[PDB]
Amino acid sequence: PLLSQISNLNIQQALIIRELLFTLLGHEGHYIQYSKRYDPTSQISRIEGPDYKIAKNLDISLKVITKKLVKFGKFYSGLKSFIQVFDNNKFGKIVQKFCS
Amino acid sequence: IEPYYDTLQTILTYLPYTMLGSDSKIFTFSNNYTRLEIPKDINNSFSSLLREVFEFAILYKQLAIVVDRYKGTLVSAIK
Repeated sequence: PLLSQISNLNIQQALIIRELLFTLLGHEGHYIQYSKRYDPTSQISRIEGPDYKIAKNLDISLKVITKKLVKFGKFYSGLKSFIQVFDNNKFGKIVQKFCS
Repeated sequence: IEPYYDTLQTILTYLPYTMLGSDSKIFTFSNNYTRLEIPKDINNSFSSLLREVFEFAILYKQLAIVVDRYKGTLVSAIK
């Protein structure tokens, strides 16, 4: 369903919560989408994590609260991609143990 | 009294979001979160009462700005 079509606050809150549970793990949702600047090919882009854009039809208060929480998905995705890069023999025992 | 007294429970719907220092559909911060604008359709008495309640919101927002800004910047241990 379109986000603008829904007018009730409770429905919007539940929908954004359902979409947010997956966002916190780094996945896209129906109403939270990756920014066009995020290129998975680039190493630095993967390490720094993806930036998310929130659908313009969300309620203003819910949009602000979501914009605060979105950063946690960014950190998780960045760390998960950090492990898959820095955990090899060429980066030494210190970095490997930190990846642990 | 309802027919003879006009004013916007609806306030309590959007009040928690304003108290936590966040923008609201009917209350909007401005000037780097230093003032809060009470909308039209809030007659004298309710506005006068809210002016006391909103003291907590603005003060908490200022404290949150300070905490978020100086979290890991200051070098002195005391601060």
